[PDB]
Amino acid sequence: TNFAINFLMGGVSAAIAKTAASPIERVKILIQNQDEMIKQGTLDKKYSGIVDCFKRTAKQEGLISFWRGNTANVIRYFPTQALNFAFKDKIKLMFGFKKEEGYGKWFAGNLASGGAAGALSLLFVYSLDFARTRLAADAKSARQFNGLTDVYKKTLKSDGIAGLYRGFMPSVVGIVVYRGLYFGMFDSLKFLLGWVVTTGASTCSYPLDTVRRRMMMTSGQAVKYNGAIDCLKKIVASEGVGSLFKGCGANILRSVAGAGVISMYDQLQMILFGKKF
Ligand SMILES: C=C1[C@@H]2CC[C@H]3[C@]4(C)C[C@H](O[C@@H]5O[C@H](CO)[C@@H](OS(=O)(=O)O)[C@H](OS(=O)(=O)O)[C@H]5OC(=O)CC(C)C)CC(C(=O)O)(C(=O)O)[C@H]4CC[C@]3(C2)[C@H]1O
Repeated sequence: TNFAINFLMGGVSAAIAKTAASPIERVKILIQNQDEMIKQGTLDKKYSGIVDCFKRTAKQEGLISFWRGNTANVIRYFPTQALNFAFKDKIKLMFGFKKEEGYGKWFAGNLASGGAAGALSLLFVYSLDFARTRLAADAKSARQFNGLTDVYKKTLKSDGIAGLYRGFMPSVVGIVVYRGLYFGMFDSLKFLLGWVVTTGASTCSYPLDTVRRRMMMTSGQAVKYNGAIDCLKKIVASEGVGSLFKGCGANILRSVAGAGVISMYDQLQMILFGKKF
């Protein structure tokens, strides 16, 4: 019975952790993909910053709208953990070398394991991230999407199954790069430095995330990029390199907020239950 309750309570912890940081997350998504919104006509004028995004979004839509799409983040836990509880340890020993043998082999092992497991999860999961991004992106001025199922329906009707999986490759590569830089920077520096490593890894692997999400944005529209590389080149050529880093600061804010609320809830969990879930 221990596993069922552990699964449910882990679900609760993750749900609260993500829900608490949901507004700044949606702000991140809005600032990141604003140009696509401008092309689609969803947005009127570009966001001046985080504060401006907060003010405009709150004024036009309201307070609860800051949690738009969060349901996907809440549901996403269950299939993710189910696949990880079943395959992650198996995949780790599949590509894994002992750290005592060598570092060049072990590191590659981590890259392969993380990449394969991440891709395997995204094979079932990516739809929810897509729906999350799209639901966070469409803003009332008449909303583009009515809900989650509406996103699924209309995306399938317009683009098919391909539309649900926009930016899969740069997401996998993004996971690999983020992982490698995380473990590299962390092992090079050897509990505050962990947040520094996370911030660095997220910031350095951020352009791939931007490309991914904007590729998600191109879904359903008449015009789309000819791949992740074409997307990257077009973005850099049209808006500049810095445009690849839109929403990165808000992402960091999301990181510190998430850290805060997960710490607090972990303490409450400590008081109530013997151990954290
Ligand atoms: C291109 C990018 C940027 C860089 C890579 C990813 C993540 C950071 C990649 C990150 O990827 C996580 O990286 C962690 C640190 O190595 C790793 O932890 S560890 O194994 O214990 O070491 C997690 O593996 S897991 O098996 O425990 O669960 C892994 O999550 C997944 O593999 C779940 C997949 C469904 C993604 C997950 C995630 C996160 O912010 O945490 C998430 O899905 O929320 C991504 C956000 C989106 C981007 C941002 C993707 O757009």
